[PDB]
Amino acid sequence: AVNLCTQYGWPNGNYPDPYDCRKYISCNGAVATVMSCALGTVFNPNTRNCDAYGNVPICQYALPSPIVVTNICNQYGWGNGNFYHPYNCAEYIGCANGLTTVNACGAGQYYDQALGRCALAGTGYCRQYVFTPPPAPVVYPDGFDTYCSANNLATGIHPDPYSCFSYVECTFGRTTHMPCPAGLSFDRSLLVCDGNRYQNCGGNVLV
Repeated sequence: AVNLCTQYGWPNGNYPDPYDCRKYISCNGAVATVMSCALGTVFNPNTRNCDAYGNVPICQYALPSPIVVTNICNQYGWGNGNFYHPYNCAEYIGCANGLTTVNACGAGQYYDQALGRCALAGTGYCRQYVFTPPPAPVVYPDGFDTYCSANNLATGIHPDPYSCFSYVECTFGRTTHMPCPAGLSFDRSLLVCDGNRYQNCGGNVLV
């Protein structure tokens, strides 16, 4: 347990505990220590920190097995496809028109979110937990409503330069912005919310 940080080739920081979402793995000095969130809070996979219960509905903290992602596709509105499991590198999630399937990789395999499939241990893996969260809350400057017009942006979808969890929409010069579904982040190349926080939120820089 104490060696998970180096096992996966992880930077120091906070990572999910796959058994108890009231706890988390603190990688500090390349050593893993399981830590407890203060009562009233649970580990938010998207902030990499403890957070109020209501911000993490997939953590049913009073339950035996408090991690409950078996309705996550409906809970957060995830589109069709495969996604990382927010608490467990060795599992993944399939969404089919709102229906969730919780899947497991084969023995000794780990889910690779970039490839969308499982593989045996490598040298630097479980990368889907390696990312820089945006601020919470994301503070927008007064006047951000000018963004589309000031940048002469075409009608449609654009990155949100304040948060990798969000995107901008431009409509006849009018600006709106919208967070991706919780756990998803904005792919600036394909202009869609997806499961690749590592690629969209600076994890490649951290490693």
